[PDB]
Amino acid sequence: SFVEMVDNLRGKSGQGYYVEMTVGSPPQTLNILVDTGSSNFAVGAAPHPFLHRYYQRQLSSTYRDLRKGVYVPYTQGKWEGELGTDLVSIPHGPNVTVRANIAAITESDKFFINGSNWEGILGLAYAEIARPDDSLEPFFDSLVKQTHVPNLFSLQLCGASVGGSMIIGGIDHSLYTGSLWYTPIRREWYYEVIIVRVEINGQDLKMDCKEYNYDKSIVDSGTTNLRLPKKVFEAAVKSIKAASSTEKFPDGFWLGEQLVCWQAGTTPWNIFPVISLYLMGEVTNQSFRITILPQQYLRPVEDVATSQDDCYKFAISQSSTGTVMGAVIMEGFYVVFDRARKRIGFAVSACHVHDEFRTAAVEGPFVTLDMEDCGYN
Ligand SMILES: O=S1(=O)C[C@@H](Cc2ccc(O)c(Br)c2)[C@H](O)[C@@H](NCc2cccc(C3CC3)c2)C1
Repeated sequence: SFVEMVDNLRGKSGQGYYVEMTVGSPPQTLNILVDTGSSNFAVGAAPHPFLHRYYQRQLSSTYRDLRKGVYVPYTQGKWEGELGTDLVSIPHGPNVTVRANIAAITESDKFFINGSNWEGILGLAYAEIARPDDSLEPFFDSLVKQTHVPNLFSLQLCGASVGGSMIIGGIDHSLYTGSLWYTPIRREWYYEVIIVRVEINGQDLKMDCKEYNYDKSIVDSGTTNLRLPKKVFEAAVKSIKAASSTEKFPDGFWLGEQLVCWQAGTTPWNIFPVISLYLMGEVTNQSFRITILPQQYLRPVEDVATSQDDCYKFAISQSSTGTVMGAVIMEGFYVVFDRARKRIGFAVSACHVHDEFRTAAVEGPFVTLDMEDCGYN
C-alpha cells in the first residue's frame, strides 16, 4: 500500500522537500519540510511575510496547550514558539491519526524561505536532539507508538521544480534499482554514520579516516549541500580544482558565492571528477561506497541575467560541525532509515542523474580494516 505515498514530496531547488500534512480538528492543511537533520515538529502559528498560511490553534478543538516555551537554533536560521499537542495526519501517507507534539512558531529569524511553499518542519531524527530536551517525544516516535506503522521510513529525493517520495513504514521496491547497502546508525540522536574512506576520481584522499567524521557525520535531508570538515573540505577542493584546471573559475565559486555559467548544453561535466564515499558496512571489515557525479554537487541556478546559459553553484561547502550528507548526496539514491534495525540503507534511485559515460552508484562489498578507528570521540 506504499504506492499511495509515491511522489508525495514536492519543493523548490535548494529550499528543501516537503510533504502535505493536516493538524487539528477540523483538519488544517500545511506543507511541512521533511528534515532528518532535526527532531522537532514545528509549524508557523502566526502571520509572516513568507507564510501564505499558518496553524491556528484557536480553530482547533483537539488542540492542547502545554504551557511551555521552546526554541530551536539551526546551523542557519532559528525560531521560537509555544509547545502543545494536537491530532495530525498525512493525506498521502499512512491512513492513521496520531496526537503529536507541535511547536507553534510565534517568532523566527532566517527560518522561513520566501516562496518555499512550506510553512512548517518535521524533524525525523531522535529525541536526544529535540528541544527543549529529549523528553519532547518526536513525531515519528509518536506515530510508531500510537499505530501499527513499522519503525522505519525511506526517502527518494529527486532533483531536476523538484519532487520525491517519503515511504512511511516501509520500503517500496519499485523506487530503486540494484541492491540496498546498509551502514550502521552509530548513535540514535542525529542519523549518525561513519565514513571510512573517500576517493575522488578513484584516487584516495589518504587522510586519517577520523577526519572524515570530525566531529561527526550525519544524513541530513534538511541540508542542501554536502558539508565537509575544514581539513577534508580543503583537500577535496584542491583535488577537484586540479581535475578541472582546464577551465578557470572565480575563487568565489569554490566558496559557493559565485555561480559559473556555460553555453546552454555545453557544460564540461567530463572535467569534473566523481566523488566516492565509503561507508561502514554491516559485517566485520566490510564497507560499501556511494559515488556522486558532478551533476549532483553542481546545483543548477537561474541565470543572473536574461541569458539562457547553464549556470551552477558549487554545492560542497566547509563545515565546523562535522560532515553533512545533504540533498546533493541523497538525490539520486533511495535512502532507507531503518530505525528498527539501527541502520541506514542506500540504493541507486529510480530517479537518478544521467551522465553520458558515468553513473551514480552504490557498490559493494568492499574490505576496509580498522573501520572502528574512523569514528571520532
Ligand atoms: O543547515 S541546517 O541548519 C537546515 C536545518 C533544517 C532547515 C531549517 C530551516 C530552513 O530554511 C531549511 Br531549508 C532547513 C537542519 O535541521 C540542520 N540539521 C543539523 C542541525 C544543526 C544545528 C542544530 C540542529 C538542531 C537539532 C535541530 C540541527 C542543518
